[PDB]
Amino acid sequence: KVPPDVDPRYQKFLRQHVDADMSVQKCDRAMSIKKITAGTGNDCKEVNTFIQATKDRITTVCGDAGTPVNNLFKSNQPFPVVTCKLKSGNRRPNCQYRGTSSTRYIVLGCDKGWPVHYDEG
Repeated sequence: KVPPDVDPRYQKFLRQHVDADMSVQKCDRAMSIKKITAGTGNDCKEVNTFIQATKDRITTVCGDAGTPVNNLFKSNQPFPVVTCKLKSGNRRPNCQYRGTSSTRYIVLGCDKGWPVHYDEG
């Protein structure tokens, strides 16, 4: 069970940042179907990364496999990611993205062992 004061944030993190089958060509449809906007309302979110891994493995960053960095937690090894960056458009549905796949040490906000935030950098 995820605690209830953590569950809303954790579910939003999964939706916005966890997708093992993501790819660079899917940025537009992923941002659209997961309804990822700039906080409340309909502006096009500028940057959003999808970590290409399972939720359980990513959650280990908040557990045994992560290290503290400031108030967040950094993976002990690179993770595969696809970053979607807004190329044009101001509000849904006109958002257009360019995707880049890369590998990097990911930094997460964690709460009671669950991931609740992704640090884009």
